[PDB]
Amino acid sequence: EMEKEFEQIDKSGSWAAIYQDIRHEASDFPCRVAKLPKNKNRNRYRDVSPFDHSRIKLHQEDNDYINASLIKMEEAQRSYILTQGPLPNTCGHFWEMVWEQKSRGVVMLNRVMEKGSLKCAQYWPQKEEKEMIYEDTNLKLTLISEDIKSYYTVRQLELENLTTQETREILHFHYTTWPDFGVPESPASFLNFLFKVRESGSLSPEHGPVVVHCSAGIGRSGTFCLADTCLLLMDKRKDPSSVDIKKVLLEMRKFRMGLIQTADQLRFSYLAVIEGAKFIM
Ligand SMILES: [Mg+2]
Repeated sequence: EMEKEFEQIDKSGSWAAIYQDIRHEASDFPCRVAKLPKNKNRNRYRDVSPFDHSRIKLHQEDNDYINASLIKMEEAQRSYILTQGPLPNTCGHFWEMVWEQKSRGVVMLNRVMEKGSLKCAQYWPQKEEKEMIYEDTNLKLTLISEDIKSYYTVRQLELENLTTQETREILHFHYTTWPDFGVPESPASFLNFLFKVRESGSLSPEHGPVVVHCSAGIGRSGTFCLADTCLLLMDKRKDPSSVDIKKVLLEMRKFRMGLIQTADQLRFSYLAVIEGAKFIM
């Protein structure tokens, strides 16, 4: 199965129809806090907000808002934090979240600049000797090492909480080759990226949830966790053909709006899972 559906939707050409049905059935929940006037500058897009019920709260109060959601997958025993690309004014808040939630990894699925426009602040240091200090949230960030490969980069970062003096090692997994328009033609490198993040331990229960983002934190970000979770379920269940990707997507959409932004992203999600399932045997 799944193959059968993918093949049928392809030859019938009904990806938009299938995808619009998902948007129709998707959950709606309030975003009261996001839409507060004081949080205008904390949101990259006006149509992408975290639900109040699943929003991640910062502890350093006065303002606890950040555009990020906890996607908690019960059956798969997997949690993710999906968030927007940090803004110039929210880089401190982002590393505060990473700290307070005890995350081990940050997964980044966008370039800083795409289509001639800045889609993300430069929130991590690029030279070892030029560390970053975030004074508002009181954190120091140092680049420890960098490993540039053809489809992705991995960085070891050191996050220091300056008020306690504790330090943590954070792994930055940066997927660099997602095309400016649409989706990749083969999911091979995206899957190799997924398995590389898995292999680090960054998705395991011992740590806080992985922090995942693209620009809006719903498109490519949603593709990443949808594929991961579907692939887990196929390992866990008796009869792995019971895994319905649309149902899993609707479950994730209970926790964050607009996950999977296009019908090509849906098609690609299917494609990744199918091929990813064939690798694990
Ligand atoms: Mg150097």
